[PDB]
Parts: sequence; structure tokens; C-alpha cells
Amino acid sequence: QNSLLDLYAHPTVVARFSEMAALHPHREAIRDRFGSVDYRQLLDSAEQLSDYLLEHYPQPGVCLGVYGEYSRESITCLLAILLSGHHYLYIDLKQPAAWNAELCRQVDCRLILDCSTTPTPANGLPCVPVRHLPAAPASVARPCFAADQIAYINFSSGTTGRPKAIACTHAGITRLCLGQSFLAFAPQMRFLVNSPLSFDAATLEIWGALLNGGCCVLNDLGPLDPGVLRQLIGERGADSAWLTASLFNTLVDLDPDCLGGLRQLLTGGDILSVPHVRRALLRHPRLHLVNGYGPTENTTFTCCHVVTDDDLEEDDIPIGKAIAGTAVLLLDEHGQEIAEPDRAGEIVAFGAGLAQGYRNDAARTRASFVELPYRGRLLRAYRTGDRARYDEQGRLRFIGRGDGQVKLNGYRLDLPALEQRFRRQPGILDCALLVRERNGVKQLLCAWTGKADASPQALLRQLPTWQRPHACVRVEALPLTLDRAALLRRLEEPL
Ligand SMILES: Nc1ncnc2c1ncn2[C@@H]1O[C@H](COP(=O)(O)O)[C@@H](O)[C@H]1O
Repeated sequence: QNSLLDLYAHPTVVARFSEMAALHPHREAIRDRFGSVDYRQLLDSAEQLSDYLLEHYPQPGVCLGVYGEYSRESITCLLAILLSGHHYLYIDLKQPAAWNAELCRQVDCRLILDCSTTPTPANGLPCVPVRHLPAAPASVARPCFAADQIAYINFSSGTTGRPKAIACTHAGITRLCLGQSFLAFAPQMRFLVNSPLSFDAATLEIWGALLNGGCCVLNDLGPLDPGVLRQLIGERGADSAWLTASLFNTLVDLDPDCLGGLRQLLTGGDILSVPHVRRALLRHPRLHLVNGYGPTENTTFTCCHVVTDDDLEEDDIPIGKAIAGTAVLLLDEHGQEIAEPDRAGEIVAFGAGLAQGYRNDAARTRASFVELPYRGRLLRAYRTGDRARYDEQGRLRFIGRGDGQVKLNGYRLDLPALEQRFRRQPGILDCALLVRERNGVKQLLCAWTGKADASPQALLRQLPTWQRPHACVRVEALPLTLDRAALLRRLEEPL
């Protein structure tokens, strides 16, 4: 299938969830520090909240915000939003209010469901306390929709300087989570829920469990590290997890035994480090490790590869082949399909994972999502900007990008755009943005030339936390051979 590529070949999230809740009413849907919530309780709570949402927004298709740390409440919000025909958006209320207001305008986010326990100012944004909502009439009938309905929006900073809203579909989610061989190693499907909702890794962590009758094991313990992971596996029974590459590498460096008890571990988001994958698999030979690759426009994963014994001898771990519901081609400079190994091209994705588009940029949607030949037929397709090559087994081997896009703590970032943006502060002549790694975290560093009193504080105040350089340093001149090593080193220099 060959028609798994069709969005309508996939069920809505709410139909599949309903199937699971009917089949397994008393299985554990959510495990948190307070206890468990089962499928029936989850469905009842979400139906009630949906009654409220529908009372405010009776016609399907509105964007609704969710704020808070992972809790049974936030999970319930996501389901109630989907049940209502609406789509969810993560809003971090600890970001600058002006920034959030503009995100909300971009996607017409009507209301934000505040799940925090402790009061956090809303600063005029349309927030309601989720524990404090008023009763609503039980919905006579919930809206009807197909799998092409928008499930959620994720904002991407990966291109230019304006955040682009990616609208992902019910089908993208159900195609991601159902019938996949790379998810087949943990009958109980107890997923660590760790990745915040601003990342589509969350889509896998949450819906991979709930659409399979599994359990969302929420990390309400603290920042994920070896101890917290060990607790979440040992005390709560998590058997399945996503860990982004740099987090994987750190956990493996520090305490590779902290993975013990995981049945399936998926990692990715950056080029995997073969030495760390080697260390992990040599310690846990029965562990099923998956390299997942894909952009957000294709809903979480595009290709996955189950890591083998032989793979540990290569310079890179394959990113493998198309997940079910997806197809890929590799295209040359001339826009022609590359049918042979060891010839580099651009990855192009087709199928049921394709986002509806950039909710807030029509021109960019028209430019990024285009019809291209697949087999015999013109199909909608997303050009990823990722370069790869096939190996002798017809597996994809990730090469890199030709643009300036980097991955910073889970986010794509157009680095040269942000850099150019620093240049435009008055009194600054030139500026260079660098990246380094401390512990498991990439830090942005900003070097600049210009007047002594010219520090770009007013810009930092306007940026989201995750884009603010860890250090802004004025230098006398920038080293040329630009020199990344010289610059980095000259940054301490007394620091
Ligand atoms: N397994 C992987 N190996 C190498 N690069 C990856 C992998 N997964 C994701 N990426 C990169 O991250 C981009 C998608 O980022 P995101 O949209 O935030 O999920 C891709 O287009 C790649 O550039």
C-alpha cells in the first residue's frame, strides 16, 4: 500500500482511541505520580471537557492552546480538543507574552487551556484554568470529520526569521502510530512521555501508547537523567521510549545501564553517534533500537531503521526506509529519481504523513508542497532539504543539509537568519553565532563587533528563551582563515 499513502485510508485519532477504550476500558491509559487513569476514565473526562469546548466553539476547526507540564489533565485536554474537531497548540506561558500573542494571532488560537497547578500570569492572552471550568451541557453529538481534519499545530523556526505554523492531520498521527514494525517490540506499549508538546516527538510518545491500548507514563519526576529514567522504568513500568540523539548520548556516557528494562528505544533528531550506539547495544543486546528520521512537515517520522549488529561497523547508522503510510524518493539536481546506491540526492516524502501545510504562510505552502511523479502518478510531495544516499541494501544513509539550518535543543533554527538579525541591532557591525555542547545541551554563543555600549539586550528580551544565546560577547575582530575554532577558543579567554 499503495493507498496507505492516502490520508482517508487512516482512521481519525478519535475513532481509533474510541476503539481502544471500548476494547480495553480498564487497562491503564496514564501513569503519573498520583496513580493511574484507565481508558474509560480518560474518555469520560475528555468527553466532559469536550462538552465545554463545543459549548464555546460549536463548529469544528478551531485552534486551541494547551499550557502546562505533563499531567493527566494536559493529556485529557489533547483528547478533548481532538474530540471537538479542534486542533491543539502548545503555548509556553513562561515565554514573553508579546511572542505568544503573535503566535496566537498567526494561527488564530482562540483560547488557551491552562493546566498548571501554580498560577502563572496570562498577560492578556485568552487563558482558562483547566481545573476550574464551569459545567457544560452533555454534547448531543460531537462533530463529524475525516482523517484530513487538523489535529495540531507545531511552529517551526527552521526557515527565515518568522515562525511557520505546521498543521498536522489526524491521518498523520494514526499512520505514524498504527501497523508499524518499528513499534512491535513492547506488547504493553508503555511509553515514556517526556518530550514537550512543542515537539512532534510527543506525537509518538502520547499517541503511540493511547492508539495501541498502551500507557502514557508521564515524566512528572524531573528533567530526564539516568536516575529519573531508572525510576520511570523501575517504579512505573515504562518499556518504550524516545530519546533525542544528544540525550541518548549523554545517558549512555553517564550510566548506560539506565536504559535497562526498555524493550524499544527510538532515537534520532540528529545524526546518530555510532560510538554511543555501539556502547548502548553492546551493553543491551536484546534492546530494539530504532533510528527515526523525519521533518515536522511529514509528521514525526519519515524513515526508520531498526539497528542491527552489522550497522555497528558502519560510519553512520542508516535511517532506513519509509514508515508505513509514507513513501520516499531521492531526487537529483535535475529533479530525476536516483535509482542507484552511493549517489547523493534530496529526500522527498509522499503520503499520509504530509502536513496540510504552513497554516500561516500560503506562498510557502505552495512552494514547499508540490506534485511530483511517484510510480506512475503525480502525488503531493514535500521536499525536505535533507541530503542522503542509498546503500547497497536500498536503505537511506543521511548526509546533511546545504542550507544553514541547525538543530538546537529539539528545534530547527535558521541560524544565518537569526545572525543577520543580530547584525541589524544598532552599533553592531558584524556578528557570529556558534554552537557548543555542555552536558546534553547545545548552547548558542554570540560574538559581535561594534561600539562598546552596543550589547543586544533588547533583542534577547524579545526572543523565545530557546533562541537566546547563552553568552553575548563583544570581540575586537572576528578571526578569518570565518574561524569557528579560533572564535570558540577566544570565547574563553577568562570565562
Ligand atoms: N535520525 C536523524 N538523523 C539525522 N538527521 C535527522 C534525524 N532526524 C531528524 N533529523 C533532522 O531534523 C530535521 C527535522 O527536524 P524536526 O522537524 O524538528 O523534527 C530533519 O529534516 C533532519 O535535518
